[PDB]
Amino acid sequence: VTLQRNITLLNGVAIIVGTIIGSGIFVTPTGVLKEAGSPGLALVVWAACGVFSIVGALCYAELGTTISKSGGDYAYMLEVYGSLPAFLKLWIELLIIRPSSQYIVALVFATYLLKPLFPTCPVPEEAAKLVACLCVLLLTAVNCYSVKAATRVQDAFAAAKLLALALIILLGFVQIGKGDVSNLDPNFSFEGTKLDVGNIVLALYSGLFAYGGWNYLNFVTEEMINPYRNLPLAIIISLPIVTLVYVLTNLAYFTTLSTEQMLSSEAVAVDFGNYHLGVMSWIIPVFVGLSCFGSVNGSLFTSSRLFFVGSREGHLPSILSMIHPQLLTPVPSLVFTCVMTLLYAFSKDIFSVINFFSFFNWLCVALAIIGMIWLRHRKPELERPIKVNLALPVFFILACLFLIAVSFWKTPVECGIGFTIILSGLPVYFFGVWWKNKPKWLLQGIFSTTVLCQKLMQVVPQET
Amino acid sequence: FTGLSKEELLKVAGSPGWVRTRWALLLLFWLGWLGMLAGAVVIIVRAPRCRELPAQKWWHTGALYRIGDLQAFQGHGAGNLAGLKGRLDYLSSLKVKGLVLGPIHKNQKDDVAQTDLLQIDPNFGSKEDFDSLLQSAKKKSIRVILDLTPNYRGENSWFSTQVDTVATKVKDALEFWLQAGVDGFQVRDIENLKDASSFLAEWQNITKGFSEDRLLIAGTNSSDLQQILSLLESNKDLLLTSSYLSDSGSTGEHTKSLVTQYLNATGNRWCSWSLSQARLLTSFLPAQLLRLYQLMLFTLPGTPVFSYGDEIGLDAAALPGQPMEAPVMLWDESSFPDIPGAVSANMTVKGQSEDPGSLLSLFRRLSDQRSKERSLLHGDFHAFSAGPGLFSYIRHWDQNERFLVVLNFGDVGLSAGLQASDLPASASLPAKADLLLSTQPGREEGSPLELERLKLEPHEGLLLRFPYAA
Ligand SMILES: CCCCCCCCCCCCCCCCCC(=O)OC[C@H](COP(=O)(O)O)OC(=O)CCCCCCCCCCCCCCCCC
Ligand SMILES: CC(C)CCC[C@H](C)[C@H]1CC[C@H]2[C@H]3CC=C4C[C@@H](OC(=O)CCC(=O)O)CC[C@@]4(C)[C@@H]3CC[C@@]12C
Ligand SMILES: CC(C)CCC[C@H](C)[C@H]1CC[C@H]2[C@H]3CC=C4C[C@@H](OC(=O)CCC(=O)O)CC[C@@]4(C)[C@@H]3CC[C@@]12C
Ligand SMILES: *[C@@H]1O[C@H](CO)[C@@H](O[C@@H]2O[C@H](CO)[C@@H](O)[C@H](O)[C@H]2NC(C)=O)[C@H](O)[C@H]1NC(C)=O
Ligand SMILES: *[C@@H]1O[C@H](CO)[C@@H](O[C@@H]2O[C@H](CO)[C@@H](O)[C@H](O)[C@H]2NC(C)=O)[C@H](O)[C@H]1NC(C)=O
Ligand SMILES: *[C@@H]1O[C@H](CO)[C@@H](O[C@@H]2O[C@H](CO)[C@@H](O)[C@H](O)[C@H]2NC(C)=O)[C@H](O)[C@H]1NC(C)=O
Ligand SMILES: *[C@@H]1O[C@H](CO)[C@@H](O[C@@H]2O[C@H](CO)[C@@H](O)[C@H](O)[C@H]2NC(C)=O)[C@H](O)[C@H]1NC(C)=O
Ligand SMILES: N[C@@H](Cc1cc(I)c(O)c(I)c1)C(=O)O
Repeated sequence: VTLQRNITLLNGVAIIVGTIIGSGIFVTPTGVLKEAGSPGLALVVWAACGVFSIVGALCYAELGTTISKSGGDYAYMLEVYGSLPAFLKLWIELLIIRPSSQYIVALVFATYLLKPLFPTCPVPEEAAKLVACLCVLLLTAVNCYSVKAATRVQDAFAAAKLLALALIILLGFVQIGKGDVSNLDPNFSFEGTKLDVGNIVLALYSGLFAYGGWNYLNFVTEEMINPYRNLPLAIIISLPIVTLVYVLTNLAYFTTLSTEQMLSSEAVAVDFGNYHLGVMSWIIPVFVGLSCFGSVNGSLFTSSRLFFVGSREGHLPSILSMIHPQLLTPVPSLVFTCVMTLLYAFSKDIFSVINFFSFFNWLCVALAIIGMIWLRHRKPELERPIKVNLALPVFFILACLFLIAVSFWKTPVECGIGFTIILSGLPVYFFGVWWKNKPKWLLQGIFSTTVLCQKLMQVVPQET
Repeated sequence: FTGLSKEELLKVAGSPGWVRTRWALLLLFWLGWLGMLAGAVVIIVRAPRCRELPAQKWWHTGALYRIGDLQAFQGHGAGNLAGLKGRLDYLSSLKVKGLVLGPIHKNQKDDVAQTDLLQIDPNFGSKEDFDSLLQSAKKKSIRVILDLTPNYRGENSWFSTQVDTVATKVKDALEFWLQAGVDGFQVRDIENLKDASSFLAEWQNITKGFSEDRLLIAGTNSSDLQQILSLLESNKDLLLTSSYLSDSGSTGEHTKSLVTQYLNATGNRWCSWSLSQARLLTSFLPAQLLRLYQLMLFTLPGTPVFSYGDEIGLDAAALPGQPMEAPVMLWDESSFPDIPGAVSANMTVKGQSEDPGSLLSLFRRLSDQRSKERSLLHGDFHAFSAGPGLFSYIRHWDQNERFLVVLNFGDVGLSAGLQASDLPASASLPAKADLLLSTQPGREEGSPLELERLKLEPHEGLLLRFPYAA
């Protein structure tokens, strides 16, 4: 009873494209322009942040084909840094990081789905939390039913958000043809170059938030069809398409609004549709809702497959990593992902985790490439079908430390708090993992609860 | 590995008693999901959709800027139209929306036969320079309003002989200058016009008959309310600047009555709030009241109109050898040629543009708040009672953050005593409000203040702010 190998190339490109293209391209052009001043400097920041992510994606394709085991960026750390510095990543990713980036995206889906009913005013809070909860609870059942269904959902919604962005490119390339060319020729009216250090690097920071999530195909490897060829091929297909589309859409934003119309807005896509449609202008917040509905489906899959793999080693309880036969899906991992996600609907301020999210993100990507170069000498006998020339990691590995320095020195008061939350996973480790031979008051209880959940969900262990 | 295998589970977990309960769990799940959906829809329809945006025009968003004598705006020699094109980045920093240009046509004197409203004076510029000024301001998003009073050099401004020829040449000038591409007109001193009420309606009918994006401004010297309302009988979409506000005013209980009575007599229409038709604020006010009126004119429900130099506190009664209708603008310290040294460093544009406690530093923040927030733009006005000498009012639109303005026109210190007691349930003031700015230095900015022990200093005005809640 193995899982399967049923993800092709075309189902692999969708997992990356639909997870990168979320709500960043419909919000963050205000922020990068507000911290960059000029349109022409933003239009080159949105390529300088693109090629950086192409470099890091190629290096993760190296690391993925080398260590070809699932739960990537955690299996690549467990092989290198041991048991405890892998439990320290797995403890943060199930408690804070994964069950906040799904609730936030579900909330964005909800508040943009009900946007054509309330314009001059905002949507109600309890009416949007319930739609976010319905968005989570429907997709977890779709994922528990089958895997070939949860791939065809993502295939539809990635193409839906691609058509939605191509609509904006087409509406921009008509206003380019209407000879209203007040920008993009007489440009660089601010140039915003240097306050003391922080004017170009902060635009890079926001643009690098806009490009996130290109390493989720590593979470779903050991489930692809032919992962020795298709894992780098899907990434190489997926990333520069996102780069060119992100450049062309921002170029289409400047031929409609002026700079001050873009800086004081809340959603540049909404003001774009207000200008260029007038009537049938309710299409654009519908498509932003569909674009955030694809990403929750994309993230539940990989979070379930990560907490599956993290229990095969013994870091997590053993009711996780037990497939249900017939409709071979890891049910008690998906149930756990969904419940832990819905637990963050009782927080009244949920957007206050994005800084810790980005800091933890760049720190663990740094740890991974340090481990890759440290292992390339330490075990130079493994089969590497795709081998990368060096100094592509090194230029990436120094710039990751520079980004940790930026994320650390923009708000230290919260990053130290998150460092304490990271350090809070030690007593759980020494109670569950390192303290072998627990007493019979616990070893009967753990086994009986596992048997109870097995008789509830009809699940067998993974033995193939 | 910490439980059953496959075969033992297929033994025990295949019996009735264990399959009926899991189908009951599926029934309970798909019954809870539809219950949540029904609760969401019931919460949605039992809520307040939205209000309505009131379809604003361009002169509703910010303030207009009147430039009377063009030679004195920049200086001698370069007192031409193309010189002003080098000044538009200052005006765009002031965030004005309009520019009421002075009268530029050929007018010799009282000879009606050689006043042509279609020909520009050669001492101002040429037609192509005018069109370049227009298109450059259009790229800067500033609209040009052209004054058209014919005799702008005589004593009687409307040519005190017969009226038919001057009325038919003003009418003819509109349909030419609109095709030139201007965005409105201003006619001054209409109390010197014979049957002006029936003439303004014809010009207003013509001006709206080219687009609905066009304006007409009309100016008198009358402070009479019942004479002003007679101009607005058959005209409703007219902007009428006058001397209705000033006239007096060391007390605030009299200014409150003027504002409330003008709004009640008009039926809460769109008005223009200014102190005069061609004069500066310092012609009617002391220097200790320039900030209190600048806070008041940017928050009242209408369009504020200023002349040039009202942002720097310009004063013609401080440097001798100057006309009283056209003072020189103090750009730099080397501006005024005669009496070399009377001009100071806190008197100029460059001198006040770095000091964060000047007049020009207050005008910029106020024009920043006025043209941006939806409460001051098209909100509702409600003034309420206070102590002896306080003008206190509230702007509130729908659900945007409310504004409470408190002004103390008096000279003695006193309490606030904010007894509201009549303000509606959609805008009743809370126990704590923020503080966006103050007219006098000596407070702290951003702090949530309490509206029971609010004390005020002499000649002080406050712009507290609270958001929508219970
Ligand atoms: C809602 C339930 C859905 C079922 C899905 C699974 C839910 C349980 C997931 C628990 C995840 C907890 C992560 C942290 C655990 C510490 C790590 C560790 O101890 O090493 C593994 C370690 C290895 O044990 P092994 O299972 O022998 O491999 O397991 C333990 O030591 C277990 C002792 C600590 C357990 C703490 C769990 C607290 C939550 C309990 C929830 C009970 C739900 C029961 C559902 C049926 C009720 C009738
Ligand atoms: C924001 C809202 C308005 C959009 C809702 C998204 C989709 C329109 C919904 C409607 C029904 C859902 C799914 C219900 C179950 C099916 C079965 C599935 O077909 C199979 O089961 C495959 C059969 C096999 O195993 O071979 C095809 C897609 C799918 C996931 C549907 C795809 C579209 C879903 C997610
Ligand atoms: C809060 C937590 C503890 C509750 C967890 C309970 C599960 C959410 C329930 C809901 C309904 C249950 C089951 C209802 C029927 C079964 C048998 C299964 O039907 C088949 O095996 C058909 C075979 C096939 O389709 O090929 C469908 C999924 C499953 C495991 C369901 C999985 C989810 C179960 C265990
Ligand atoms: C513009 O004004 C004219 C008159 O000043 C209006 O046109 C008509 O005028 C004659 C007499 O001049 C009246 O008897 C008609 O009844 C008027 N027509 C109407 C009222 O429809 C004209 O209507 C005005 N323009 C607008 C847009 O109202
Ligand atoms: C507006 O200005 C005029 C000129 O100073 C004031 O006086 C009027 O002057 C005209 C001649 O231009 C006379 O025909 C009028 O008879 C004068 N008015 C009166 C009431 O005698 C006029 O008073 C000013 N308006 C106000 C309200 O003071
Ligand atoms: C407009 O102003 C008048 C007086 O300035 C307000 O007072 C009313 O005046 C009428 C006759 O003038 C009286 O019959 C009413 O009894 C007065 N009402 C009050 C409350 O004093 C009038 O209320 C104002 N208009 C509005 C709509 O408030
Ligand atoms: C610019 O600053 C000068 C110097 O402070 C001001 O002159 C002061 O005026 C006040 C009253 O207006 C007097 O109480 C001070 O004694 C004066 N200072 C000196 C050194 O004589 C001047 O008023 C300021 N400019 C303006 C336009 O107010
Ligand atoms: N770039 C995505 C946001 C995002 C960031 C990360 I870091 C991430 O792992 C994922 I998946 C998504 C967007 O456009 O919203």
